[PDB]
Amino acid sequence: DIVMTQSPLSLPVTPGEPASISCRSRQSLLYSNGDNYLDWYLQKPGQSPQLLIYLGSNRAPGVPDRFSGSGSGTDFTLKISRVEAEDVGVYYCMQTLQTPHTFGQGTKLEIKRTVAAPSVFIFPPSDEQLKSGTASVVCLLNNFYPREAKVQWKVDNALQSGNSQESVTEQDSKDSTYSLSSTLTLSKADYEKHKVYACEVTHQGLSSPVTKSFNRGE
Amino acid sequence: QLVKSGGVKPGGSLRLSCAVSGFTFTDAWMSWVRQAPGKGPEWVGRIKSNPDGGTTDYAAPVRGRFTISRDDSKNTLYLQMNNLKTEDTAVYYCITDRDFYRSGGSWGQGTLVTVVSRRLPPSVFPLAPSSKSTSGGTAALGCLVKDYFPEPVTVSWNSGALTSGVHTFPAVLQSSGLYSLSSVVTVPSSSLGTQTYICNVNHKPSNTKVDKKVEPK
Amino acid sequence: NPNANPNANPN
Repeated sequence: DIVMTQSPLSLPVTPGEPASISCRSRQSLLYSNGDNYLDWYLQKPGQSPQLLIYLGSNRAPGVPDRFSGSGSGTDFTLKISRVEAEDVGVYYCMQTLQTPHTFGQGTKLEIKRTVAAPSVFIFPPSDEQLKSGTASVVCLLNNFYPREAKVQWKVDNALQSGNSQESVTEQDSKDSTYSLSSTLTLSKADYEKHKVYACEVTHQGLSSPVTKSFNRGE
Repeated sequence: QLVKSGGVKPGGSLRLSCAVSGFTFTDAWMSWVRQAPGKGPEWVGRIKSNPDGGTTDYAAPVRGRFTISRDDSKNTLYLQMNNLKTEDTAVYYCITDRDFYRSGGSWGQGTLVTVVSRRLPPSVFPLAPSSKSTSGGTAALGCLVKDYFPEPVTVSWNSGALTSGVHTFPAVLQSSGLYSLSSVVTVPSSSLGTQTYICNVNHKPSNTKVDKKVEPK
Repeated sequence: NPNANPNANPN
């Protein structure tokens, strides 16, 4: 097969700044008629891939002139003259010179917007779940940037370990933020042995860690 | 213009159909591509136009199990999937080259194929809005969709009428081997007494749908 | 001598 290698894997870029992505093939993609059989795609979060450049350097219809493709043979470059928030997603190369057609590993573009502290929300367990013998407590960090965040669970001020899981969203196409959930799961028996349930959030946008908490059954 | 249809257990079969509109299908070479959740796209196979021989080429992981064909009478491309494997689970797309380069755009919506063998429908619990999920006049609420298998669950709000401010998180794998996620939405705190918020949770692998009204505290 | 589509280009 023709292995396609993309560089870099992760590309943080400030809005308005230029971005360049490289895709390198082990076999020349130059065909006998002078065309290079390489296409460039953008996959925005939750959407199907969108064609940006076809056959090396042809900008596809509907693509802003900010995008351009260069190169020949084995080395190709997608250039974005000025990055916008809508440009976030995963960029893919794709060669169609020889079956099996193959794709680059992908390049995740990340918009380096201005620092935004998370809004922190907490949700006690539902009565329905508690009657079934389990307590799920959810801490929500909404619309923040950058992605790096420390979320610690404290129960009656005791730092927890081993009973929570995190999940983060993709960067948003318009506001360029992340959201994150942290979920603490205890048996009802363990849950009722304590009063104060709190998630403590540390983030670059917070001068001091934020604690959101509730009293069991308040 | 492409519309994928017809998309299921290990060893079984499924036929995908991709009815084409917007160009002369008879002269177009067509490819099937797929994208498993969390991975990049993967080429499945191709079929030349019949005037060019109409021959087929297949990716190694599907050779001998999948068959690509076309009915130029119906402007339709087919993928016959036989002896399905769990690793075949993915979103499948039908694409072309020249006519696609000319029109631009995306690969379309694609069709999700989920190869199912183990099942568990989800529990759905409310994430109720309260003072602890309010800030600056906005309240966060949601639904916790816990203990299901396999992926995916789809979550809509008010039957699709509510989309703004919704975040449905990627699923986590719990220690039990079962999946869990939450879907949350931010709304006016002033709205909690007059607007109704219902999360619609669909788990097609188990053919279960659950609606839960989220009530405030 | 690849099996590329010699008519892939719309221009």
